[PDB]
Amino acid sequence: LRPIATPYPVKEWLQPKRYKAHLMGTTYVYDFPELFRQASSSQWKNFSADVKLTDDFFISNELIEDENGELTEVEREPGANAIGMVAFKITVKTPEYPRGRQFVVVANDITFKIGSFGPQEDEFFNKVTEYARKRGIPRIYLAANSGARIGMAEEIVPLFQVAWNDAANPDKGFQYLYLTSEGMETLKKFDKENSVLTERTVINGEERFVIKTIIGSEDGLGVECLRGSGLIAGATSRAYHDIFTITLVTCRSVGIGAYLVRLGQRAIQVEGQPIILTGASALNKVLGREVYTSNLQLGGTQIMYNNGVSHLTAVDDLAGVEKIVEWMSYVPAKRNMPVPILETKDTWDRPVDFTPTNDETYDVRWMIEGRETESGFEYGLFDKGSFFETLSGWAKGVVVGRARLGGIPLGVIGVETRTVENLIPADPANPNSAETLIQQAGQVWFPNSAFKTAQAINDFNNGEQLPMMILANWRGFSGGQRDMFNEVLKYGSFIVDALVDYKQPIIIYIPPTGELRGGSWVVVDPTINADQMEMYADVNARAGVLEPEGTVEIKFRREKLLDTMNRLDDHQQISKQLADRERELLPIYGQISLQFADLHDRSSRMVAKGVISKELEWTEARRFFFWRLRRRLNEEYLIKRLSHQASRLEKIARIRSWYPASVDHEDDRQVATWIEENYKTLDDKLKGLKLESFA
Amino acid sequence: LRPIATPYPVKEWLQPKRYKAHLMGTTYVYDFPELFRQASSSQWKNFSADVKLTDDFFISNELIEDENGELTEVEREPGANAIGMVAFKITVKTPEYPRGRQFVVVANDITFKIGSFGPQEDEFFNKVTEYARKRGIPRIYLAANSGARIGMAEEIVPLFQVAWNDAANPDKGFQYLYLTSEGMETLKKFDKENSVLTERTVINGEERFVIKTIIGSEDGLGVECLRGSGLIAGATSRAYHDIFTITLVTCRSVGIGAYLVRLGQRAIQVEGQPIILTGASALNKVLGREVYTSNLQLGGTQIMYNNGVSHLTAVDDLAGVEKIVEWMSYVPAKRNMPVPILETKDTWDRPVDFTPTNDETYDVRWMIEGRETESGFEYGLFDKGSFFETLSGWAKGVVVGRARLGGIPLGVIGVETRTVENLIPADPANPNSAETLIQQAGQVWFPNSAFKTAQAINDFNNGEQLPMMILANWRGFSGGQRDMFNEVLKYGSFIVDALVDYKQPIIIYIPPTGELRGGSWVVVDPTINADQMEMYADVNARAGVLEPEGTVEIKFRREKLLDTMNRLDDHQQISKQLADRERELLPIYGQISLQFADLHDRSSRMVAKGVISKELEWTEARRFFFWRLRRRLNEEYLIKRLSHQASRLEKIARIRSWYPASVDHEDDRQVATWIEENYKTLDDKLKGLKLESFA
Ligand SMILES: Cc1cc2c(cc1C)C(=O)CC1(CCN(C(=O)c3cc(C)c4[nH]ncc4c3)CC1)O2
Ligand SMILES: Cc1cc2c(cc1C)C(=O)CC1(CCN(C(=O)c3cc(C)c4[nH]ncc4c3)CC1)O2
Repeated sequence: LRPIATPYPVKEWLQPKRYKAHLMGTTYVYDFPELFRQASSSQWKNFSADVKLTDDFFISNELIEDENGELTEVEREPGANAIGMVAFKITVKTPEYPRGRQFVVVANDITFKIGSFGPQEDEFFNKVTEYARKRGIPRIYLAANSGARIGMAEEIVPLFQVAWNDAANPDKGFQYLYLTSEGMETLKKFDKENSVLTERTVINGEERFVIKTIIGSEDGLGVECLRGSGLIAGATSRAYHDIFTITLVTCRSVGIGAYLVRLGQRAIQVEGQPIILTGASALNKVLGREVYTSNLQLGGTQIMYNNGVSHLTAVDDLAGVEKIVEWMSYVPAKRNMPVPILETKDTWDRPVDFTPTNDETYDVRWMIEGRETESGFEYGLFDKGSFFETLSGWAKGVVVGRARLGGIPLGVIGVETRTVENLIPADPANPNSAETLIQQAGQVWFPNSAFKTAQAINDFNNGEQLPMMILANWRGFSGGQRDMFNEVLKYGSFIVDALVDYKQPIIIYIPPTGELRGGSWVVVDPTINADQMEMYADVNARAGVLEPEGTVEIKFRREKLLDTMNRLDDHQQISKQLADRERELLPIYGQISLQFADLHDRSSRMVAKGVISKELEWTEARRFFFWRLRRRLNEEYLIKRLSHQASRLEKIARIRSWYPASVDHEDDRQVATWIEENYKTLDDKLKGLKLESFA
Repeated sequence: LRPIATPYPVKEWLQPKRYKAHLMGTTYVYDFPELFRQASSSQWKNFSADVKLTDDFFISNELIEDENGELTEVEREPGANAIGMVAFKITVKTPEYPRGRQFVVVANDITFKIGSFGPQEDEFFNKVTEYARKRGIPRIYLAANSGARIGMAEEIVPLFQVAWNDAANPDKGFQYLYLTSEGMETLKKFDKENSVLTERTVINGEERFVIKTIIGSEDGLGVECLRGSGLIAGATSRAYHDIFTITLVTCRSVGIGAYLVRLGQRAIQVEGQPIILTGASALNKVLGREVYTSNLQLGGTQIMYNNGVSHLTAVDDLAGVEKIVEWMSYVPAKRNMPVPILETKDTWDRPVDFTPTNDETYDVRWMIEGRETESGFEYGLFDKGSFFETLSGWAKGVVVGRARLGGIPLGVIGVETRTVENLIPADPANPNSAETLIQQAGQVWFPNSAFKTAQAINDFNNGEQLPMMILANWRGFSGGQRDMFNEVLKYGSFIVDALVDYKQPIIIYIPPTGELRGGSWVVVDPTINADQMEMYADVNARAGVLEPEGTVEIKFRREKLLDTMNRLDDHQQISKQLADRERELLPIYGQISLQFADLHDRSSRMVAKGVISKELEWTEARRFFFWRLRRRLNEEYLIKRLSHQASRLEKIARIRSWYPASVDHEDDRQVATWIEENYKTLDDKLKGLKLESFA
């Protein structure tokens, strides 16, 4: 016992495994429920400082398999785990769910065989994933592992013999490995006969049992671990389309561990904890040079956070757990439950303060969440303090995160207007490799930012089941050689596919000073998903096939400009006199044609042509969007009830035929108010529509 | 008329539009059905030279919209198209479908407003896509376009006035653009009042109508084309998951045109025909330097074929059409129809000739399709001449294509064992940029080859609805810094997702001399999709978590080697004598431990542990796989009929309970033979199982 004379018992001595976990730079697996209790308690503190919490606000029950392999809740002492994978079912009262929300936490035990995945760990991880999927509840994975378990048949190590070419000179080589009748009997004695595949041979009267295959008696040596790895890789792929999945890399995450991080998609990496496939020393053996110094060069946050594998980084385990809890606050309690409303001090009924200017550089985050100025706080479109940015280390030209609009959670995509620089590190494996600095112009979709956009759309849709707003402000895709070679078309197409799959309301809004051109409009048009998408443009937004310079270059050429010079009152001395005035007003007539082109690019044309639902004023956008979204969520709820009993067009027309004659279908507030006052009446209607018998 | 005195009429004079198409380096849209007739006729020639074809083997009917906008078949003269998009419904008798197969061909008319997409072209393209989707038939798109249609309100060009700051000095600027009562009357006269949005103002007694927005009277100027672009982008996204889609880039393909190529996924690019987003000259204006010389630098085959956007290249239009027809020969006639069997001279009942050797370099294509040697043809696993390689210009470390196994079509994925070099071109936009040569070791998955693998899996599954074989031979994923930074985890995870979605039988086979290790096994394990996947390993294959060098480094260290030195019969003079023999046999004891490790890595262990279905011998693999696949396709057909009337496990157990008691469930040939002799009897059974009434 070390140390002696502590006020309370030494937890690292009561359970030496806790001390082993700490030596390896991570939290002991049985101490993670306490971190979730601390993080959940903090959630309440930042929400309402005055609320009084008792320990019954948080329940954590360990999950273990019974005799029939069925998961059951247990209360036992830490360190009693017979396998290297542990799970907990957590029931927490949170600001969004004051009566309680549940989730499962699965975690490797880094103290159990270096957190390696053997067949029993794979089977348990899969059972826990299926448990969460069946219930529709989130699955949190805490990664601290060494990949698939490796081993040899240890019982064959002291028994095997080698059939030397020349018994006197071992350096001359050998023909095969074999067992004697003695070794074969040792195996028969311990019932390990099936540990080897032998072919009986007689050499100089002596009977040699040639080793054809080593199988081993212990399960968890090779390919059986690899099979279990594929099982959990497939299970995690499926879990991502079904429930909310998130991973915290709390110590190293190796091989299958690294794949699980990516397959669950949502990943928080603790600083200094690597996500790797093969370790640096093994890579050095294969390369035949000391190419890499550490595993952090291969899978540290400067790799994984910068390339988007890690959505966030955390300074320590508790910071990571806090980020999970915060991410979950935007997510429904379980699959197909409504998005969790959380009204705060910042109410819907207010104008939007921060306004972007054409002559001044702005951070898109100010438009989203507002900004602190010397004269006070300028409110953004969304609730003050509600913006939770993710994938912040990668493709910084697009800004993605979760926010709240009068308490309604949603995914947000914004465009960074400032030039973005990213540094490609020098490849240690190549001597002719130096670090590259890539500059990417603002408001242009590049391969990485097009990929980030599609990824964001998919992550809001799957598991999170959130509505979304895209503050659409792109000039187009980068059509240059390097970006075309780097497959910008592939990544741009992923955006389209992501939108086609979207199951919650989407609002596309070209903001003030914003633009949507040829290539960028295509990929975000509401006809891609008419059931879910709506487009709006600010009164101060622009949209056209080309920018005005482009339209002029193609459709307002020299001849047209010269015919227009016949607005200005003005053979050899005349030809030089015409060319004198023609060179004089060409700069101003260029501005005239540019302005003529720009007059087609307005929200009024967009309205007249029926390509946008409405033109809006930025200051009034929060009030407008709050009721449009609230009304859309209410109607979406009614369409789904109708479905559990026809095209969408027929469904919504039937629901709207139930609205009183006096209700204006175009008034969002009135429609939302009527539905919410009549949910139980509409239920009676839906239940009566059970006069359903159709062949 | 030029030229005069030709034996037959001058088609380019009868229809001047045909001549315009030729001047632009492409086939005239109304001449493409003739190319399909030529290509289909050639298909018959290469199949059975002796078959006599009459013109009724091929029917092509143009599709146009009626008064109600419904598509109808017409017989009219070329060039009568009132829109820049044309379509044909083709009915062809082919070797796979001698009674006929149908498909739709949609094409831009490059002679109609430079093949630009206006709202009517977008609407027609969408209607044709829906037409094909409803019928389940393939949609071929022939790309020859200029992107979305651009324009200005031409009626406002001769009427608009400018409100100068100083009428005497135009160079001093202007305040706005306006109309006079005269211009407003001209608009009222031609019923173009709504062409402008004006605000009435009185300046020095004169009434000026300030132009607030130009709308135009002509539809197809701006954002309405962009809306139509999004519509067809979404429609093509959907078509890809539903029907067989393919594109031939026959002239330039711009903007929405470029996106349509990628969204239909399967793309054949004619040499010298660019796939671009923005043209070189427009990019030069934005960059303020003459950075690019041609559109081919941006989207030629050296960009698109090399990055995998173009699956194939073609020398001309007919070569492209031939490749479409050849690709289609592996594809069902329509959605959910069985895969088209096409038995040729190369029958199932033969051994596999070409065998890979560990000591000799081989081309994986020899294992697939066989090879010509001086002593005759060495047959591969698949039918002679049946390998149709796709995505051949990109990520050459993986070999993908379609093949036939005793006539059964399937997708094939193989591993290139030779080192692959790809040249990244120097970026013209950056002066500090030089061409890079990337070398990638064989049997290692890199980001591009992991992406190609996932893409191949998806393309065989969607539209093609093919079974698949993966000749799995990977050491793992590249875990190095550059490949980890370049997101190898993301691309590796796409493989898992692709397999989870697979709806036809899959065979994973580790071939002779082949290997599957830690990272590579995970991503291809049959537990990822148990309903469709099966794994097999050759008697001469290897599989383990690590390569033997790795297992030894972790589980057969110095101490274990020294304890093993007690197999060799041999204080200050003794310590130097022990270290003398210890340095002597360390190289051979290293080989002993490597061999001990390798003995665990065999197909016999894989069988004993239940991770593979069977161990096979390469020479007998064609006979084995033909019947396993044929039997799997028959059982898959029965499970589907049961579904249209329970888990898969319950379904297959019910179907197998119908087999006579004497049928061995494990005998593929016997099971396949029994099903095919009894299809109509099994139908009677399925129809009698209509005593189905369940709440
Ligand atoms: C800064 C940046 C912006 C870009 C691009 C890349 C970068 C690096 C792209 O590749 C796309 C683009 C290209 C210019 N865009 C046009 O509409 C356009 C078109 C024509 C015909 C033009 N003639 N003259 C000017 C002009 C402008 C907007 C879209 O914007
Ligand atoms: C040529 C190439 C091959 C590679 C890699 C990259 C390249 C470039 C990878 O990143 C993955 C790898 C890494 C070596 N592999 C092992 O199993 C492995 C493991 C340990 C612990 C080892 N100690 N000593 C040797 C050894 C070998 C196979 C998989 O194979």
